[PDB]
Amino acid sequence: NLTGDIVIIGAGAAGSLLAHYLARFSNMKIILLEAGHSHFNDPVVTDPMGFFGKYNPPNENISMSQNPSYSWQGAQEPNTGAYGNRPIIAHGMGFGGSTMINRLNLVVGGRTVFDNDWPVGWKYDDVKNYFRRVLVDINPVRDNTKASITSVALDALRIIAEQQIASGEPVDFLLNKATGNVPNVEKTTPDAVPLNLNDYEGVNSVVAFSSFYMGVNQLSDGNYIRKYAGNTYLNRNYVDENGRGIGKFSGLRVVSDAVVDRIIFKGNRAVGVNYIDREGIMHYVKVNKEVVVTSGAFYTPTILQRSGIGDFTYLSSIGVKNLVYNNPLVGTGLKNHYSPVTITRVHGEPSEVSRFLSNMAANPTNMGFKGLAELGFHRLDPNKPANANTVTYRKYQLMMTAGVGIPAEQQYLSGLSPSSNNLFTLIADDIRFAPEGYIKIGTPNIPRDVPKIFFNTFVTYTPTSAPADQQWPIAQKTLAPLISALLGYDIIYQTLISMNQTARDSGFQVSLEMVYPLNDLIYKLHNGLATYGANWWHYFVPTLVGDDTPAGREFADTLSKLSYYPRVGAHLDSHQGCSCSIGRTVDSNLKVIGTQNVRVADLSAAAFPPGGNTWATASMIGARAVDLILGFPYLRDLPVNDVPILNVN
Amino acid sequence: NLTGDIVIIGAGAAGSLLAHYLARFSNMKIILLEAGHSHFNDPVVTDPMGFFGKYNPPNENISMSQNPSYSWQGAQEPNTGAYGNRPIIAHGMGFGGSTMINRLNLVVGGRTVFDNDWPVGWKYDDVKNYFRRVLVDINPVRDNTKASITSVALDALRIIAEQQIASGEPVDFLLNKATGNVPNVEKTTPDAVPLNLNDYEGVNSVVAFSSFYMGVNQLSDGNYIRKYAGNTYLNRNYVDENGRGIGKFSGLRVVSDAVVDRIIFKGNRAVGVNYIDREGIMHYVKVNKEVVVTSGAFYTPTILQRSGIGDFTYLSSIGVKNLVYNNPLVGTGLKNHYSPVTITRVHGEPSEVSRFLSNMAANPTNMGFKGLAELGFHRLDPNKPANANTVTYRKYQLMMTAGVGIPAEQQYLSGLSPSSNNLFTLIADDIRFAPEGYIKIGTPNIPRDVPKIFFNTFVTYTPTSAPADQQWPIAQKTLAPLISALLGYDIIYQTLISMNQTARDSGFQVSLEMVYPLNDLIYKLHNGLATYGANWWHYFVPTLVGDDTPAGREFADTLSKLSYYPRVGAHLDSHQGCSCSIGRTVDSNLKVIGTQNVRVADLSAAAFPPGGNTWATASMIGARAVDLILGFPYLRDLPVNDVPILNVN
Ligand SMILES: Cc1cc2nc3c(=O)[nH]c(=O)nc-3n(C[C@H](O)[C@H](O)[C@H](O)COP(=O)(O)OP(=O)(O)OC[C@H]3O[C@@H](n4cnc5c(N)ncnc54)[C@H](O)[C@@H]3O)c2cc1C
Ligand SMILES: Cc1cc2nc3c(=O)[nH]c(=O)nc-3n(C[C@H](O)[C@H](O)[C@H](O)COP(=O)(O)OP(=O)(O)OC[C@H]3O[C@@H](n4cnc5c(N)ncnc54)[C@H](O)[C@@H]3O)c2cc1C
Repeated sequence: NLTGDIVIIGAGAAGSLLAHYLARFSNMKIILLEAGHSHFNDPVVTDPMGFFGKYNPPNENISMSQNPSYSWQGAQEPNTGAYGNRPIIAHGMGFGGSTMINRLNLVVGGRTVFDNDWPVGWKYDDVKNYFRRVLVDINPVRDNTKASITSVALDALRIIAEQQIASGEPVDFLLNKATGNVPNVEKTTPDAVPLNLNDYEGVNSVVAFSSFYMGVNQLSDGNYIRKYAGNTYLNRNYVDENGRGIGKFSGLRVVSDAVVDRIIFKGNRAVGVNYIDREGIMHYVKVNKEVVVTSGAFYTPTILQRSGIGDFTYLSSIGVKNLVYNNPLVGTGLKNHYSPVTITRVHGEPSEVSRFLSNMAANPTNMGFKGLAELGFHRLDPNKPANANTVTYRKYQLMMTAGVGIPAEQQYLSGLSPSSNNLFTLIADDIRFAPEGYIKIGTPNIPRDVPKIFFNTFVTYTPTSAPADQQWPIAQKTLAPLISALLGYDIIYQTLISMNQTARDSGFQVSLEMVYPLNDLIYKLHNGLATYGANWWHYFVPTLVGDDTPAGREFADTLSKLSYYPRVGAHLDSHQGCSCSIGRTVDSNLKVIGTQNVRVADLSAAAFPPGGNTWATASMIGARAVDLILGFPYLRDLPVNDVPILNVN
Repeated sequence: NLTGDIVIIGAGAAGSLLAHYLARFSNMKIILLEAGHSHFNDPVVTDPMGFFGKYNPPNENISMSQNPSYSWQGAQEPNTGAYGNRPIIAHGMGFGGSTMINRLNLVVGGRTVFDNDWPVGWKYDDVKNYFRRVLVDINPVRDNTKASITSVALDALRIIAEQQIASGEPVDFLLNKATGNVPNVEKTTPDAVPLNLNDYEGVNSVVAFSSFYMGVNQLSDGNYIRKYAGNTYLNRNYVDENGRGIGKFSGLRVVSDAVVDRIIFKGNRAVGVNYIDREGIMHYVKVNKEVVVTSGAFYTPTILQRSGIGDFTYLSSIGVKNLVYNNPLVGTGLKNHYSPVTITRVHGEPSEVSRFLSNMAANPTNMGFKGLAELGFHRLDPNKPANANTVTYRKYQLMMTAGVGIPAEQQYLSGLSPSSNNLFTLIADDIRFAPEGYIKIGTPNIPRDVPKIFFNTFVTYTPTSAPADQQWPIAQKTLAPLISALLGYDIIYQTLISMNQTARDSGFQVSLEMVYPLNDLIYKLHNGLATYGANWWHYFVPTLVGDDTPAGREFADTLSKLSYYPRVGAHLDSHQGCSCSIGRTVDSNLKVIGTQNVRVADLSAAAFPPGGNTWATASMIGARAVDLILGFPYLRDLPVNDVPILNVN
């Protein structure tokens, strides 16, 4: 009954941008289908502080990610490395996709990752313009206030950096070789210029700064608003209430509350897509040129497999009727970030600790983030790439906030309840997280919130009856995440050690000591690390070492005991991706291998996790897909000053 | 073009029975729709020992409940009682429903529950016939191997019952009134008679027995077979591979791999239903006489709300197009069971402890359930109904099993590894669980695996500035499950203290005590119970009854500390139901209020959870529905010697 030319699945962080820009530069028809609906008039989502649970009913106070009305519930299979727990990860619904419910933080990832870990045609010098376009389209803002603790932390970081430069090691977490001998630490003078970590050139990869960039804008009244993909590209100024373009965009139509399940085929060419609406009737729309799937990391492999592309044996076993192309790589090698936490309690008298722990209240500009730096590889990490000693890589993202963020079980077990106001927290996020998994469809009837998702993070090692030299590489490969977590803990401990003297000489009379990981254990870890050198990680398996002295046995016991904290005392960030990576499921032209006219243009199609948060990356992939579909580098050569017009209502 | 007279939705524990006895006793064609498909030949479901995970790939070692191809994933919203945890409860898929993945334990429930907590027409003397029919049709078997510890436990229970009956207290857990002054404990003599707890007359309410009843059958080879509703009522004898009736059953037709979405109407009369098949197509089938929904506890209210019956405000807010009946009760009051776990350590010479703990290996006839008893209310329970001194109520279901059943986190924390061979578990089940919740849908597009499910278990009390005289009833109402759990812990403690003497007298020179609940803490709990009597539970709020007495401080501290284990060390049993009970949504005819020919025939329609495992109740309700639909008590007049024949292949 209907017809069309281009249909896009998922008005997310890339789908909305792609639809808007296809409508901008073309006369053909573009259709956008989205599972959810617009939420332009909700204080929970429109207000940035609504993410924190401000407009929630007293009997249903749950976050936006935990509402089935807002996001898909992606429960996973038990994690054998995490005591069998089943964390749930969510993808948002409606216009704007998952950007509706995020923390609104914006980063780029750096220049090294896009040059040494991506295929040709996707180096930094080809996507810097797209990064700039997206960043100036969102137009973030920085923090308003300036806490005293941030200056002390930056000074301590500068002291650590100068000590490391004086030592002269081949590679350290606080060394940047693109700037020379001078450390990349912002100065404490009131007139110090900000160290922008999303600079166009890419000089900063290991930089100590003081504020992130959030997609928040201030209105004329004086209250802040949340800016995301939906309220940037899909406002009433472009698409009306009916769901059709107005004036210049007359060729664009968007249907909301539409979920697709299957793609009609002709052997290699998609002939139509069917969707399910609120009343439950499936309609048929013709496809003339191409289709793009932008349903996210978890639901692009699912629609691909249910369409008839994937491992033939599995699809035939589960009863998939139509089979088109055979590929055992679909939905494989899923990557995600992971961030442990730590708590530090200050001592002294109430006046000084009150005047020192102030001005970190959450406001819509900092989102509770103070931020310290984005460090590199630790010197004693066994697993570094070849270019580690020559080119710096982003390994850790350091964050600090106020209060305590921990699940209540560990709060009760440790006894550090949030009643006390004399303690803060730090998060050493890991952007080089090693373990990967895969996604498989369960039943070929309807889209479902839970496919088969396997993700084993902190897996231990069992020795075999083999020579030790043949086992050590396998232990090195397997035991990477534990080493990374321990190195992050040691980094934070060194930061605290420097911060003690920095705060003592900065005019404050306080003493800072680690509390949550039982700082005596951290001290034992530091002593063992210093005494044992680079072979410290050999004591993960005491039997292979064979040492029986009390020092070695207690070091082994402490190392085993410290492995308990990252498994439960941490959080799993929702930065999943790389399920249809380039070179395995798709080529560098964003085309699936063996298909003719389908594309994937979301974070799933990425070939590697960026060195940080993953929003601008998805937006860039969408824009580059626009250029590849058109063939002309329109978005690369567009003037910077031309941006879409905001329209609140 | 496909049509039928009566359409049944959901081939669960009751739909299969209803369809079978509809085809047997009538000529009208019956159509059954099920989401899954037959698993007759799968060794994982057919072999009773396959429930424990014997036929799974080494790289996908997950149980049948956690596998999306076998069961739906019922992730619930976080509960403030369990530190915001989100346990997942699974409903089975395919022929037989959840009976495919259960432990097959069969318990009737008792007499008093069906007579005091159920309406007229659903009393015990009206459902005994159907309970007997179900038990005869399944034909369970008893245990094979006899354990020496079972006799010791039975003698200890007999001694405790003798003490309780000599004390002459008005009510206690080990007192029964259908027997008199003689304890209802099975004899320990070698020629003892089995003490059946599912007797026809229902005189058995508090019984100390030695073996449960499991739905397994021995074959000629010598191996057992899981006997559930699927192979019993829908085997190859009556329905072939193509799902058409054989002989008299020619009217019946069963379509596998069918997911129903909504029920169309004409103002007060349903006309047809639609389902999404394997090829993702919509099929419309005409309805002539009746439609019955038995989709389960979690998915009956969801389908009812998505159909057009339920709260108008919430459905209209979500976006449901059609509204029929304004019932604010659809999906209200969800009841489910609970089960804390304890661990006991046996001290002594290694040969003694090896000889004592023999013959507790799991078999396809006992499933590790040695079985102890079903107990009543504790004498110190603040909450007891009116008929406490008139009739006996069963509150607990005590069971014993070898090994340690606890999530691995607490195993690591306490150091009670399963590798040790001197520990066993005592489980104090709770069949009278107080708290309840509700079910709400999230998006009116497709039947989703995860709806909005709220269930808060262990909620604390908030003191208010007022005299405690008008505050105590509210605190008593709110603090019921904690009291029940602590009373069960005390029951297990005194059962163990009698176990010690009985084992010493029985020629076993072994000392034994509990470890996991921190035996000193439970000893302090028992001392405080004895000291304070009925005022023991007033110390959950130390502010309201503060005394500054060192004994008072110790009691308050040990009561606060003991509340952690029920929160962490327990498993939510999947006995959920009663969310669409009789008197709220349906009448005595099990007909939906405000409709004409809509009926519910599952466990969700139960007015109260039975005192035990809930497999038989669903089939009982299905048989009642058959009798109500037909109009003649055929199943009440069917001779016992008529049983359907099972077909292994
Ligand atoms: C709690 C949370 C916090 C985050 N914080 C940050 C942060 O601070 N910084 C950062 O950079 N990133 C952050 N992210 C990540 C960011 O929100 C997303 O990763 C980003 O939107 C990536 O783009 P996407 O296309 O994957 O988005 P998606 O939302 O995954 O886009 C796909 C969308 O398409 C729709 N869709 C899916 N399947 C179907 C279907 N079958 N039919 C129809 N429509 C469908 C849905 O609306 C879905 O959301 C956060 C994410 C979460 C969940
Ligand atoms: C792990 C586990 C252990 C258990 N152990 C015991 C035990 O020892 N003793 C005991 O008495 N009970 C036990 N139970 C409970 C017992 O298995 C069930 O509660 C009982 O069979 C209830 O049956 P039901 O048909 O009402 O529910 P279900 O079995 O959940 O019935 C639902 C049926 O309808 C189908 N269906 C659902 N939604 C749709 C839809 N939209 N369209 C079409 N079809 C649909 C499903 O595929 C399924 O066949 C256990 C349950 C679990 C999960």
